Amino acid sequence: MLGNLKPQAPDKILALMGEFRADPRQGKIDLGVGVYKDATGHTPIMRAVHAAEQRMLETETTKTYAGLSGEPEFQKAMGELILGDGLKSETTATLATVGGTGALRQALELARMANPDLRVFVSDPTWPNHVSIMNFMGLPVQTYRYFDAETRGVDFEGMKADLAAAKKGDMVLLHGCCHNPTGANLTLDQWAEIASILEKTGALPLIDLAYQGFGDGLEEDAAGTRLIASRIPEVLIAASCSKNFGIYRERTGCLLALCADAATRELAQGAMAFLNRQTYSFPPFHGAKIVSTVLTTPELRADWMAELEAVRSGMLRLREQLAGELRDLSGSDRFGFVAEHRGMFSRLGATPEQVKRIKEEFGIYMVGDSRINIAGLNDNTIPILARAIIEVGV
Amino acid sequence: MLGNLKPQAPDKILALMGEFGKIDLGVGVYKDATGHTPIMRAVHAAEQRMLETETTKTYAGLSGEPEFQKAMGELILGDGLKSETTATLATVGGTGALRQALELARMANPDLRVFVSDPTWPNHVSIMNFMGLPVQTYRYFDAETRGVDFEGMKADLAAAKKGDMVLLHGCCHNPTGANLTLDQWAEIASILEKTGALPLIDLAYQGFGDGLEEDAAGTRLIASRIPEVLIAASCSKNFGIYRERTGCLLALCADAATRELAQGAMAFLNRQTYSFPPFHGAKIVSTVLTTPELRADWMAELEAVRSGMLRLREQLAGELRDLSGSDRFGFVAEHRGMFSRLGATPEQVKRIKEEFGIYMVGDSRINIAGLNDNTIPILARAIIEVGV
Ligand SMILES: *Cc1c(COP(=O)(O)O)cnc(C)c1O
Ligand SMILES: *Cc1c(COP(=O)(O)O)cnc(C)c1O
Ligand SMILES: O=C(O)CCc1c[nH]c2ccccc12
Repeated sequence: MLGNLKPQAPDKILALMGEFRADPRQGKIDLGVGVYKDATGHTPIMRAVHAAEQRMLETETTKTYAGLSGEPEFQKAMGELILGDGLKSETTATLATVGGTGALRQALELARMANPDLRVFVSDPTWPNHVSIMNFMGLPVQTYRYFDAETRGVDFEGMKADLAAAKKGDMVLLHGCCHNPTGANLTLDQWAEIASILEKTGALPLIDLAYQGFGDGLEEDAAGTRLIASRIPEVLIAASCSKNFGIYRERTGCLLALCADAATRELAQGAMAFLNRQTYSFPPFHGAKIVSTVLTTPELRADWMAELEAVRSGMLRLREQLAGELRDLSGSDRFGFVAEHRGMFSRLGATPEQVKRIKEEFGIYMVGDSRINIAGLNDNTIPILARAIIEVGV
Repeated sequence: MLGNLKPQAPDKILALMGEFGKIDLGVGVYKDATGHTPIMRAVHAAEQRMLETETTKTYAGLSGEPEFQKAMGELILGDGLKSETTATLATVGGTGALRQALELARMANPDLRVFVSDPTWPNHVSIMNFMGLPVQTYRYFDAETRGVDFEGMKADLAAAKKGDMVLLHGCCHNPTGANLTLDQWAEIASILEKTGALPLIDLAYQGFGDGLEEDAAGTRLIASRIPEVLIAASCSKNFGIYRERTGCLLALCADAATRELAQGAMAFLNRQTYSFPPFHGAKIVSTVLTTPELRADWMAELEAVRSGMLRLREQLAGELRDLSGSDRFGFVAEHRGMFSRLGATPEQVKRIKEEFGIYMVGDSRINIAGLNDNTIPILARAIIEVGV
């Protein structure tokens, strides 16, 4: 029977790394990586994280089945990390998930249950997984302008006109911060306007929060999510702890459902628990316990925030440097956006041909859409990247 | 929008858990003489070692780690593991493996029908209802003798068309505790082959029936007779790592080509659901399985659990016989696993819940592991004090 199965495409990423490894060039560079890499090209386990696992190993007496929708300690900690003082527990339903992706999948499942005719609006461009999941579910997908290929900034006017078309019950997917892949973000004033479009159209906002703490800071990066949560009655949030906690493989994330009233909240919480049960039953405990241990233990929370801020500042200095080199090499403003972008990714706005030229002539590898990982840069590589950009005519 | 959410029905077995002489005899978790679900020694040492060796938590394999896949396949199929034609998928618990299994099947056959045993693990029909898959049942539990109604089972299975899926429990049947013998398995293999049905084996209690290798005997028999089979495995119980959520789906194919399709579709299936599978539990399992010292101690501890329970069923059966002078409750000592269907009527079952405090599933499913020398006489007394 399994022969009638249709060939599904490879993960792609593996093929990407495949070409890189084959390259016999001594000084090749890889900015295609999608994970954080330190000065030595490694993805370190955060000190706080290693301390939490250690504590856990001494206090966990059993591994019996735990909470179906997650553990309270975790749900509360996450809700406070994201919403802060604005967390209206009475109207907030929480669901521990298998990573941010799990949260996203469940969010789409929940909304489709409440409304079969759900349509989704995604930015142009957006994380590829978004479109695939939705395509897999058979959900109708619509696009809204976002990346201005010329200024490498946000085409706000276009985004606005396109969102205006959304109607009652449609789902508008927004990245809370550090827009993957572009790196271009909305200002608090732009979020406020978007809020007005959402109130007007009656569309449900789904906020993908996977990089809180990699932009301007933990509180700063949650500003937009909070502005929306304050003005829009029903809001869906898909948080990930993969990056900001550096526990990618642990598969830790959560779906937050902000409801207009308690009755609805209980209806949402029940529906969410139902979703986990029918998919894989209980969610993975380990990562969720590393997270709640860090957030509840002052000593650990302090060292975690300290380390993350180190990461954030490191990447920022790197952006400033790259942009600086580019200013010397071109004698113009043009590449100033590199220092304006936030997150660990940035779209150079180079064409596929230019991307190919760079690889063949400079041995530098990046995603085909010219997306680069800032963390991959360094005092030695920046000079090379900068020169390449100018040389290929970007 | 969310206000249109239709209220969904809860999981009865876990419901009692919340509602809970207050003797717990429900949830299928193992418990020691002092009502505790301890962490296994080897598992604890595995975590300790992992804490020292792991230097990164970056994204890993989408279909699970190669070490985990190999070890698991060998644990289940032993020397019948033909990796060239076997695809493996690391999942979120055995439940995730079942779901993924149903998704893959339907993907390869939109007009798929699933046969389940009467009765079976409630979660089975639950998930299938959600997915909208046609569920049919085959006779299994012989209400009177508490054994298997084999003649009824064979008759119903023979009615399966090809392209249909048959859900069989590899061992330790939940909720009955009634299991097929190897000879009966060969019979089932005959039917499956003639009907062209795909067997989906739910293997959640390997090591709780008669032993690690013995409990897999049935699964291995089918793996050798049928060219294409799916096996949904769970590490929750036999490794005691319930909350880590770890198991795997094994897809056995007739050729390498089909195998590549399945593997591809399995990985794609993980990617669209939650991306990468949980690492921690998978790692504990592989570390244990590949570390001779660790596997040795794990087996020993699992043998202790298995023997202790058999010892308990024997004590209970004895008291039941010496409390009525009849071989009626003999089925108790015959059943395998941590469950056993007493065959008690719902009135009686619900009755004993309050004045007594003994919580057992509404269908008279009792977790033998909850019993103990102190509780046994009280339970036996209760059974006689009530109706049956
Ligand atoms: C990284 C990322 C995620 C995280 O996925 P996980 O399942 O947590 O690993 C989710 N959304 C976006 C846009 C991301 O960039
Ligand atoms: C325990 C069990 C499973 C799997 O449980 P997971 O917690 O998802 O590993 C599947 N089927 C049966 C019959 C079980 O008892
Ligand atoms: O009691 C059992 O059947 C095993 C534990 C159990 C109860 N409900 C469940 C739902 C999903 C996964 C495991 C379980």
